[PDB]
Amino acid sequence: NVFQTRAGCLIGAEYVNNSYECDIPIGAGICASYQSIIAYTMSLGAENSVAYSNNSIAIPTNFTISVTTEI
Amino acid sequence: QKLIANQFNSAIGKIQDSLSSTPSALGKLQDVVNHNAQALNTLVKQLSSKFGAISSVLNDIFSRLDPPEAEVQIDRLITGRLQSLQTYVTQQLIRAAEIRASANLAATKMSECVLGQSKRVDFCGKGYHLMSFPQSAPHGVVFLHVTYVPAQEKNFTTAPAICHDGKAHFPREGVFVSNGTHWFVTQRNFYEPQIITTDNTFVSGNCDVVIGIVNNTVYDPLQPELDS
Amino acid sequence: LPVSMTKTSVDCTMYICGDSTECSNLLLQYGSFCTQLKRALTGIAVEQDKNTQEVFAQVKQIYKTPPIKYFGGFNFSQILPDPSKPSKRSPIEDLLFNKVTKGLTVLPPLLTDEMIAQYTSALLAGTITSGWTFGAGPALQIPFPMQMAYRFNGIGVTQNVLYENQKLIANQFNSAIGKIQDSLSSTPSALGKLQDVVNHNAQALNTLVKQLSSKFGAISSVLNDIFSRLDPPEAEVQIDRLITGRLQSLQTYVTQQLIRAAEIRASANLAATKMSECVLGQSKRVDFCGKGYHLMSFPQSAPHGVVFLH
Ligand SMILES: *[C@@H]1O[C@H](CO)[C@@H](O[C@@H]2O[C@H](CO)[C@@H](O)[C@H](O)[C@H]2NC(C)=O)[C@H](O)[C@H]1NC(C)=O
Ligand SMILES: *[C@@H]1O[C@H](CO)[C@@H](O[C@@H]2O[C@H](CO)[C@@H](O)[C@H](O)[C@H]2NC(C)=O)[C@H](O)[C@H]1NC(C)=O
Ligand SMILES: *[C@@H]1O[C@H](CO)[C@@H](O[C@@H]2O[C@H](CO)[C@@H](O)[C@H](O)[C@H]2NC(C)=O)[C@H](O)[C@H]1NC(C)=O
Ligand SMILES: *[C@@H]1O[C@H](CO)[C@@H](O[C@@H]2O[C@H](CO)[C@@H](O)[C@H](O)[C@H]2NC(C)=O)[C@H](O)[C@H]1NC(C)=O
Ligand SMILES: *[C@@H]1O[C@H](CO)[C@@H](O)[C@H](O)[C@H]1NC(C)=O
Repeated sequence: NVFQTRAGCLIGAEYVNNSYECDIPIGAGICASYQSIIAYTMSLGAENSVAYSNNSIAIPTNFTISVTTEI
Repeated sequence: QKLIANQFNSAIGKIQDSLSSTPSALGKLQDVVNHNAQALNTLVKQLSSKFGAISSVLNDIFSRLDPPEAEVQIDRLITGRLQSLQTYVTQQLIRAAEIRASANLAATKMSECVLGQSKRVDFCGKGYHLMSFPQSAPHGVVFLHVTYVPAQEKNFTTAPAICHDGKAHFPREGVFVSNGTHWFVTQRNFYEPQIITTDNTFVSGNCDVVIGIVNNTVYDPLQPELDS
Repeated sequence: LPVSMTKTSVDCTMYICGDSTECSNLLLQYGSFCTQLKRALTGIAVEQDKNTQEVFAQVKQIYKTPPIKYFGGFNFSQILPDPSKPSKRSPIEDLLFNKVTKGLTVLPPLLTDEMIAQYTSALLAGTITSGWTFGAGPALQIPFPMQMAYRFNGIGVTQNVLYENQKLIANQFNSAIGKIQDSLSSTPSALGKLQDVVNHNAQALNTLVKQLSSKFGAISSVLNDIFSRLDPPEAEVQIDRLITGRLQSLQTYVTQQLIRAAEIRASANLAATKMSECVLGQSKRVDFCGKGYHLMSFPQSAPHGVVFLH
């Protein structure tokens, strides 16, 4: 349970090849979380690819009224 | 109308529940309160430092030492306490500037989202802005941004223009779409197909220059009237 | 636009006293100045990461550009990521990256440059393949000529003006982006802001370090010299003088860092607003997204900042 990062040496956490949202930021793209204590590389977001073509258009057929807060 | 009203009511209820069920929602206001309390507590805790003197109590310094050196000790304590108080004032000024910036932003948000409808993207919430509702909070304000979000999209085939009788027709406000066999014109933000006529299209030049133009007919509303 | 500074940290005990333990014993007499300074520097450090998070992490989907790069004659090769580079940086981003060059540490940023580049690539792919719809909900694909026709319609020019002059518009755009590459390459003072940020941080740290060699009115700058050449009773006075001088120096450094952090936060808020309003949509505000009637903008990552192509 010894891991080497760009910030330094992390002792006491397991490195996992999985990716999650950041919980406890370490530095240089490494985050730690307690699921024992694990260390991983934070996931930037859910990957998506949009079907671009030069004669295709996507038009909404419905809508949703959304309410959000701001403090 | 009824569907939109139902969605709005459900969204408001969900806002109430989400605020009730998340502890760190008001973290910014809680941080303001905590910062002020912590600064005051640090200032009052700093009063128990010797600053290199023989004691941190003025009465002991005065009742134990001859004034010629008692004044040196008192000078040490006075300058240390004055320095700490200066540090407190400076950090308070910096925090006041930060809060001033936040309050200016809040006033702008009020004037532009509450007193009107804002075209600025993501300024008044995520999505197309409809309206905002202010709510008061301790040391702050809370905005409820009502926004319009498209959903349930569908693929279509589009063309920039329609060539008819050697003329090119362009949509007035909509877009040309095809369901596979027939062409319609619909507004961009909501699928509502309509027959392509000369009322919702305008003509400009021939169909030799536009790239991607397609052949189709353009119905004339005036022809059937004269056909009778 | 600058976005973040260098995250720095201080060790109050090591800076003030080095490794003399009785000096630390005397330093305990001063209370919680060290805790105050550590707290302020930690606040600045987390604020920098928050700044970058606000500016760049605006989309929760990592959009990918299609393998075929035909967009109706428009050429985005100068801003799209280059797979040939090991770092997967666009030519403009690569040029920008190349052109910008004792108890005190410099903490690494939370987001590596690869992650920031991946955000910028996602934003570019979303704005090329879907217009502004991806910033307001699900991404709805639309052919690029039609999107640019929409954007002319947004500034009071009808669509036929675009559709009749598409080749000329594409050529003008390609020539303009080439000129941007050349101008950014040939002029060094164009990136003055990020370089000034780097220089300010470096010189502040250097001056703070140089302050360790000041007598501050005492007889020596070395604690062990005070110990050996002087008996304790006024060696205490000399140590107190040196300690209070060094504490004043560190206070000055922290205060200037706080003010500079406030300025950088204002700049980062401005950059986030510019991203949201010029990249994720089309802005009617005059001179907010360039000189002229705005059509679209493209983000490019730079060291300690962001570059917009209006
Ligand atoms: C548009 O979406 C709304 C929901 O956002 C749909 O309304 C739902 O319709 C189903 C079937 O009629 C009902 O069981 C639900 O209770 C409705 N929800 C609400 C909130 O009223 C609506 O049918 C959709 N319209 C189209 C054309 O797809
Ligand atoms: C495309 O739209 C046209 C116009 O609505 C469709 O043609 C009509 O389709 C309905 C039901 O699909 C029929 O009841 C009508 O008799 C049709 N009218 C004509 C003149 O054809 C057409 O079916 C649609 N195509 C697809 C693939 O959905
Ligand atoms: C749209 O209509 C025009 C005119 O009817 C078509 O142009 C003709 O195309 C055929 C086939 O290439 C030629 O033999 C004729 O000489 C053309 N006539 C004129 C007046 O140009 C055009 O081809 C149609 N569009 C498509 C996609 O077929
Ligand atoms: C798009 O722009 C790029 C860059 O300007 C073009 O790449 C150039 O291609 C020519 C011949 O193919 C080379 O001689 C140049 O050296 C290339 N430029 C660079 C910077 O390497 C490209 O041809 C343009 N068009 C397309 C369709 O990609
Ligand atoms: C669409 O793109 C393909 C290449 O991706 C190209 O070969 C084709 O000509 C394009 N179609 C139109 C109508 O421009």
